[PDB]
Formats: sequence, structure tokens, C-alpha cells
Amino acid sequence: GPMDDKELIEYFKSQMKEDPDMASAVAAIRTLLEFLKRDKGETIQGLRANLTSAIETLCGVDSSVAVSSGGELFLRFISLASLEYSDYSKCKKIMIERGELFLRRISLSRNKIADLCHTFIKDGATILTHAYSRVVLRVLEAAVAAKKRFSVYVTESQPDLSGKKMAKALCHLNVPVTVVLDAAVGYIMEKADLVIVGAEGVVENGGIINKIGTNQMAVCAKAQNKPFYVVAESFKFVRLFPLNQQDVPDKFKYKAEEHPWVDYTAPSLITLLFTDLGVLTPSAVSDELIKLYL
Amino acid sequence: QVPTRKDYGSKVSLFSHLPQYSRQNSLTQFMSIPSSVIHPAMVRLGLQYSQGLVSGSNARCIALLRALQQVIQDYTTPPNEELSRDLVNKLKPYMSFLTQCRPLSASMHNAIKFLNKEITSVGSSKREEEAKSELRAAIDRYVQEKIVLAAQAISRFAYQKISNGDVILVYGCSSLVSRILQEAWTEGRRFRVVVVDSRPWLEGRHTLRSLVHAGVPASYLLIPAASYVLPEVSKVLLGAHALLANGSVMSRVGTAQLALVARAHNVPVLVCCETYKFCERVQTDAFVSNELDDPDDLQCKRGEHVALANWQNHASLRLLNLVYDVTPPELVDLVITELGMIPCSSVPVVLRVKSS
Repeated sequence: GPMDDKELIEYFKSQMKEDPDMASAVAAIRTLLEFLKRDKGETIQGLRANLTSAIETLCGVDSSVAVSSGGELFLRFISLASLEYSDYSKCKKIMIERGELFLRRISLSRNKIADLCHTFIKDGATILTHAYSRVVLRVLEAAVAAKKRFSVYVTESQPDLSGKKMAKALCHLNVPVTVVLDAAVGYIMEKADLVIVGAEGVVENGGIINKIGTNQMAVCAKAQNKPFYVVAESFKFVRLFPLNQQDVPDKFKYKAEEHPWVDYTAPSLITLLFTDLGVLTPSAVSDELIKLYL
Repeated sequence: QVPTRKDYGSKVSLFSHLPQYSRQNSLTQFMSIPSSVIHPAMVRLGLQYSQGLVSGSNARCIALLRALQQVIQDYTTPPNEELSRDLVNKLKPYMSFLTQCRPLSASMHNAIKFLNKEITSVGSSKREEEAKSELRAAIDRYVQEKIVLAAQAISRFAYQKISNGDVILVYGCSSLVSRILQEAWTEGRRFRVVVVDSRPWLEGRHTLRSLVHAGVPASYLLIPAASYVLPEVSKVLLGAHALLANGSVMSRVGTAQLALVARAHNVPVLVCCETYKFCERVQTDAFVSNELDDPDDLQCKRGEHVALANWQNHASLRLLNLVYDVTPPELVDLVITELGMIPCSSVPVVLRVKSS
């Protein structure tokens, strides 16, 4: 059509590369909105089918859960807009403006989460984190801007050493940080006071999908009565119900002897979730997902 | 003979199998003066037992052994009889009277067993004065080895587990705990102590004074606020009235609760106890075997009115004053004895090696 698969992937990659701060889901949603801007269609059925194909292609570009969550959220947005306005011509402008406002809100979501989450860090605390996370970095930046003093432990995140990147980014603002092995989370758990990690996707029951080392970290925190806090944006809410680790879809484990890239953490191992909707219990995610889909 | 002490007040149904006495009501009011059926030393010892003039387990054991030494000194053998049997048969009513005055502690039971074994081991051909002197020397040696050297060894062992800048939480009054802390401060360790106390005995205050007199920084609070202070606590050190064969710790009521709250806060729990307080019996809860103190001690003057005054007027009202509780072995991290640093599961092992 007006935009081809090749230039769709090119736009996605260019938008990701131009602003490295923006997350993959935000870039995918921006690419989908741009695709909707230039569609040259006249039927809401063809628009929905074309958007579904574009989401399939984008998820083929990168195998992150957040991209698929953003795609489903965009599809629900299109369905709601179509429900509101029957005529396609009047519906398209409403979709475009609502998507612009949605982009603005999902851009402000990170700062909202940081402002609502920095208060949970105390003076002289020891914060344990798992790997690189822009939301955790922003939360710690906001905590430091509040004239708070604390130490941070990070894990090296063996498959790709994003923990070292997080440690360097934290040293950039003069934060006492330490780097430990992925096998030293249980050893170092007794030193930490609370745990803050990111999330690539929030599943229906309140659990999270995150990097491969998150589940054992949460279990070790539970075994020592340590609070386990998760910071995650709203556009990462996905209607998935994994019963165990093997139940996670294979399109998210690999391509992102055997080396899975993600794991699932049950809601019972999570104390609170910090989202742009506020501070929530894991039970609120299911309520949000139910309310969204009628 | 010796009359039976009358139970005071109405007891809880679950605790109806245990005696419950009144502090004011003494037994010697129904006994002859001078004492004939009971030795005067035992009469005085029971009088201070019932009134609570001596309370610590080590103190009670020491007082009992001193009274037994006095009785043995004043004892004479009857014609056509043996020392070994007559002494035990004469001591049995004294122990019954002491139990009537107040239920015997585990250390007291172990001391009674040791003394009975020593008396039964006295040869028939042995002379009376020689046997009495040997019994007195055996009692003195038992006191020395089982109390003083044991406490010194336990303090030496516990010195290695105390580091500079840590917070130790203690409960109630325990001579072993205070001794350990005093020597730890003396050798050069720098730390602070958190003292936990509970009504109505408020024995912890005693320890507090000791710490104040040793220069050790100290803090004071009641048991319900323990969960508030454990986040800053580095370790919990607890004395024990007895250690049971299954590894559980029988101690002052509130010890098991403190161990549970400490486990909830991820702080280690250490229990210090001499090996002579180890018991072969087992106990799963605080209901089957316990002591009922005077219920009237629970009355407190809050403001200008005492709410529990004349509590026996209400038929359905009951007052429970539990003395002891049981801590399961899973709530205790380390046990410090004169033999060394051992886990709770090693309690029966010691019982195997001390006997033979």
C-alpha cells in the first residue's frame, strides 16, 4: 500500500535510533500511528487487517513483549474509535488526534512513574536491581534529585552485559553502585533493603515478563521478606496467563545450549507495581484489562 | 502431715489440669512451729519460693542445693537403716512440699536427679560423716562445674559471635545473657543492646540496670513494640530455662513470639543455655506443661480505676497468667553451650554424651 513492509521496518528502526531514550513499544506505537496517517483506505475492515499485518511485521522485527502489547492496545483503540463513530471519514480524524494525545501521554508516563515511585526509597537504603532499565534509571535520578543518599547493587546480566551499562549510567550521576554476578543475587539479598526492577510486559494476573534473571531474584527476595517493587508503563499490559515458565510463548523467549531471554514472575512475589496509573496491587491489572475489553 | 495448698480463682478450661495458687496464701500457716515434719531449711526455701524472693532458674537451683547441703549436714542416720535409702525417702516429702510451694524448674529437676543418683551411689560400708562430707563436696563441685565454668565457657564462645557496631536484642532477665554481654564489652567489643520486657514481672529492668552499670549503651521497650525495633537489630540473644529433647526451647512466655517476629525480619536467633538444663522430655505446645502464676498480678492501675479489680465477681471472666512458652527448633538459628556452637537438633546428642 502507501507504506511498504521495507519502509515500515526502516521507519521503526530510524525512530528507535534517532531517540535512544524512547522504548521499543513507544516507537512501535508511533510507527503504527504513522502507518494509519498514510493508508489511503476507505474501509475500517481493511484498515484493521492492514494494521494487524503491520503489527505482525513489527513483532517480526523485534521479539519483545512490549511491542505486541502496544499492537494489541492500538487494535483496541481502533475498535473503540470505530465503535464511537460509524462513518470512516469522520472516524479517521478522531483516530489521528486521539493517537497524538495517546503518544503524548505515553511519553509523559515515564516521568509520572518516576515522580510517583521515588518516594519509596529511604535515606541510606540499599536498592537491588537486575539489569538495565530506563524507568529504574529515571526513578533513581528523581530520588537523587530529592537529596537522598542510597547505594545500588546491579547484576551483570550475563547474556548481554546491560548491568554494566546500568552501572555506568548510574555512576554518571555520582551514585554509589556495585556490580555482582547473576549467581550472587541470593548472596547479596541480605544486604539490600528493597528490590526495584523493570518489566517488559505485565500479564493478566499481575505477574510480569522480564529478563531471564528476574524470577530467581524475586524468589530470593521473597525467601528473605524483602519488598519486590516493579516499575512498568501502562502500554505493557497484556492479556496473557502463563501457568508456568514453559507456558510463556516461544516468540518472546528466543531471538531477542538453550538460552531463553525472558521469564515470568507470579503476582504473589510482587509487592506493588508503579505505573502511570499510580501505585497498584497486582490485582488491579486484571481489573484494568477487564474494563478495557468491555 | 503436710496439707494440700488450695487452688485460687477459676482457671481457664484448657489449663484446668494445672495448679494455680495465691501469693498471699502460704502453706506454713498450717504447719507446726518449730517445723518437725519438714526441715526448717526447706520451710524457709519454700517460703521464699512461694513469695517470689528468688526467681531465676540458676538462683533457684543454687538455693535448692544450699538447702539440701544444710539438710545433709543436719541429717543423722536411724538405727538399723541405710543412708542411701533413708536419705532419699526423707528428701521426697521435702521435694513434695517445695513443689506445693511452687512448681519445680527444669534445672531444679536435673539437680534433684543428680543428687538422688549421688546419694544412691553412697556405699553402705561408708562412714556417716565421710558420706556427708562427700555429698557436700559433690554438691559444691556440681554447682561449680555446671554454673560457673559453664557460664565462662559460654561467654568465651559468644565473644566470637559479637562484632563491633552490631545491635543485640535481649529479653527479660537472664544471668547468662548479662554475663556474656558484660565480658563482651570488657574485652573491647563496642555495641548497643536492646532490652525487651513484658508484664507483669518486668524482669528485663534488672538486666537494664546491669547494662547501665557496665557502661554498655542500652534501650528499653515492651514486647508488643518489638516488631518496631527489629529492623535495626543485628542479632537476637535469648536465655533458656530448659532445652527439650526435640530441640525446642522452653523459656519465659514471649520468647517464642520474639523468635517468630525476628524470623519475620530476617535476623539471627541465638539461644544460650548450660547443658545441665537439657531435658529428656518433649513438649509440642505451652498447654500440656506450664505454670499458672497469681492471676491478681495482672491487675494494673491505669488512671484512677483498676478494671480487673474484683474480677471474680463476673462468673464468665477468667484471668490467665502463663509463665512459660515453647519455641519450635525451626525458629532458633544457633545454640551456645559450654560444649561449643551447636544447632537445636544436637540437643539430644548432648543428652547422649552427658549421661554416658
